[PDB]
Amino acid sequence: ATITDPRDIILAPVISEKSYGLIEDNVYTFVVHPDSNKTQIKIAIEKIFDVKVDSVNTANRQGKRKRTRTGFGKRKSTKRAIVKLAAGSKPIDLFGA
Amino acid sequence: GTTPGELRELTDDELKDKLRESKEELFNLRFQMATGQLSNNRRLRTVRQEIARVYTVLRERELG
Amino acid sequence: AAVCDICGKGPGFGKSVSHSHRRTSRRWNPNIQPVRAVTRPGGNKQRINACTSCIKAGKVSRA
RNA sequence: ACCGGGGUAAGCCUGUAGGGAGUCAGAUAGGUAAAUCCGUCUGGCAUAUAUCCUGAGAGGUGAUGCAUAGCCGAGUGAGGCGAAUUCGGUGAUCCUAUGCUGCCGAGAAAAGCCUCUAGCGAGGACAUACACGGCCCGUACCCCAAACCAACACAGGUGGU
RNA sequence: AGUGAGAAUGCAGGCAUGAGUAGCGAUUAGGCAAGUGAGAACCUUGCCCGCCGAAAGACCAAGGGUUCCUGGGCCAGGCCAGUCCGCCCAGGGUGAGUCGGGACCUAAGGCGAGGCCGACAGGCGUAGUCGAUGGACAACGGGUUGAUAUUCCCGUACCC
RNA sequence: GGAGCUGUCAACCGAGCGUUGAUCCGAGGAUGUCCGAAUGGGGAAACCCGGCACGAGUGAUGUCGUGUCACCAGGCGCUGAAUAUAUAGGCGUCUGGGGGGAACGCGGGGAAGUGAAACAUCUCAGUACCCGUAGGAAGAGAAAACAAAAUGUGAUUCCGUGAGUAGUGGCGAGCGAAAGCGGAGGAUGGCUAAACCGUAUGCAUGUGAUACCGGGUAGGGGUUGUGUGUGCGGGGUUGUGGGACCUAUCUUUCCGGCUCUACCUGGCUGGAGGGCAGUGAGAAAAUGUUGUGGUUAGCGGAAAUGGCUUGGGAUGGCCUGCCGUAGACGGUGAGAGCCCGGUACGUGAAAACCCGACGUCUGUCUUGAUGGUGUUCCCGAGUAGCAGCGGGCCCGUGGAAUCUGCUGUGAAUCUGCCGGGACCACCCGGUAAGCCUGAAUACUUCCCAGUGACCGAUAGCGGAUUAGUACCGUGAGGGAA
Ligand SMILES: [Zn+2]
Repeated sequence: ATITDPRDIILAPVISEKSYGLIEDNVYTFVVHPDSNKTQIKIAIEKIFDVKVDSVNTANRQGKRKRTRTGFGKRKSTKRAIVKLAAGSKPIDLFGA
Repeated sequence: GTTPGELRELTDDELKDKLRESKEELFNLRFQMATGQLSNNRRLRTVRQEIARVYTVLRERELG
Repeated sequence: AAVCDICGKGPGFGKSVSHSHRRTSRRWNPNIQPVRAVTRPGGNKQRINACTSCIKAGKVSRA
């Protein structure tokens, strides 16, 4: 049988200056499974971090297309979720900062 | 890693709980590596093979 | 109108030979006739295509 | 004398210019069944600036907010204060307008919405307050051009506001 | 015997002659001071001058696909040079209940259960089901980033 | 299997595993996103939207998993419109199909350039191509055959001759057999229909009794009396014609119920020894043991550290030994039997599959064979034959036989019918209109092992390098260095 776990939908966080600036404002950015949806991300985040989430926003980003000696490559395309926590505001200490 | 021989010595309940722990640890390791604080890279591979082994023994136990 | 719904008779192919002995292709079609035939003496008729040979042999029954 | 300001939306109130419309009662299956609905036929009362609908715009609120001409100091650069805002003229190819008046060449469909019964029904209706759910794809950048069609960083071509 | 090339306006590769010759792609036009730098007519800043201004200004659709921003580079490309670039490398960047589409509706047309027709292959087509360039349906002003904003934030609304 | 390993371009960094057996090789399983016949519905393939059932999760809607839901065909069950019998149609459930594949097969449709020094008959050519369909091969196959007076062959297929012959041909260009003879393989193999019995059943009906089993004695009055059709089981598979009837002779087990019922005489059916066959064409589905039988990984495997010399290096030269069932081929710093992988020659299977063998098991014969004598019935029907128009045969319509398509016409059951190149007579051969069948033969997408008086980078595959890639084209497609 298959054991469904909310953690199989959240892959990794996004480490960047824009993400950190949002982090300061209690908005966390994750890289999620490409065929997820906002409600599913909401439920998974609440279960995983035992916190109350206000809203989620998603965006799809196509992979860059690089030159090589062999020919043309193409990196993996990703979907991101920008997740905002409620006024309760318990930080995600496991984000690693 | 934990041997399949000692993996077959548990019931479906503890097998599922161990699978849940494996999935959680994989989550934490992925976040650790993304933040760049994971020195031992092979933890990811070992936990992945562990999840696979637990699934395999579960399927075999169901079948025969 | 060239295949029989009973015996599967089909058209035959050949050549039409002229006086200068020019040969062009043609078809020998079956004499296929529309019949409103019955399956049982009850009296409900269905329309099918049967060649004249099948009607001669009594393979289809009008009733 | 000269130079610079002489601002601010959706929505929610109100319902003006303009445009359109009679109302009630009875009978009747024509509308695949049924209809109180729609047609049809009879009558009664109506010509009212009466009523109802639609409706540009002016006015209030939104706005104790935002924004702004200016004035200050700082220096990787961060930040603060902030005046008056009335009256006219001109004036759209935009709005009323899916309007009105002419004309012959006589100018989509379905969904939606309203109404009518057929049919379900012991629960159902409305108001207020609180707490929640709002899915998938695009979103960078060029777009009369060295980023599109033209073999070119090409005097050509490219629909709309 | 795949055995002998000098020619088939023969085929492929390399290189001459023309020749350091023609051109260097409009009808606007550049100048000076300073800076960076090994190197500057072309890159940056300042002050001038000139040109478009129903455009050579601003915002989209089709199309393109990372060309966008930050840091770096200077042997290829740029009809010259280049410290610059739409070029090369790494990293980052696209946030929607209300915008444009689907989950709503159909036109022309396409496919088409059964079906009819046709030696076979197949042709049409009903019920259906798709198909916008059209119908219906709820958001406006201000601010912020190096790159997004009717999407984020503030104020104030609307619809299931 | 045994000491390193974490595929490679292709390293560098960072981390670990392994004698408690890793990486690696073989076999069997598990998982297997989305597209694609694509099949829940839609669609611009790889992306949008669902229904139902069971679970998960929220305060509930939202949300998530796991199954299932296309169409058609065929069985089975239910229902049966206009409409009465009914039928079409509807509903439910089980079983199949759909698409792909390099060549080879079979069956159909079917060109033109070209040649004829023009061109139409003819050729190219039944080729190119296209359509439907298989199988590991396919097709054909068991005489309605050849032959020619021989007291001759004896299913089919394929190979060599016959033979570039007889012939055929605007008698032009060209086309072109068969009999016989020599081989390969052998299975001169097997079942069915009909005449007659029995039984079951559908449809019609009864001098409803002297008709329904063989005789006689008898009982009742239906093995319904009778027709008819259909299914099944016997019985019959043939050419010196054969068979069903009727009819004498000898006869290789026991028991029971049955020839409308009992008694003596003729028939049918089960059970016990015994025989013969079986995964096959002659019927099919299983289950055990066994074979140092095979396939899919491997392992072992003799003999030089030899001397001098040249050299960066010996595997070169000179000189010594040794192995050889091994002096095949490669590598190693230059020509190596003795350094390495190997080679000759032997060994190895847990498991899966493939072959055989012996058995359970199945079927069939045993209520059975024989040699004889004389008559009725049967021996494959819209078929053969004939005519019209065509195709194909050496044969181009010719005197045109044999085979075959469409349209008409349309026979007999053995002193019958068909073939012996028009036709007729006689003799000869065979027995059509039912069906199965191995081997000899054809081919290689793919896998393993080898070989070359084949190429050696403008060659050889288009492709030794990013290859059906880059690039070109809207597309089919073209296509490098
Ligand atoms: Zn017929």
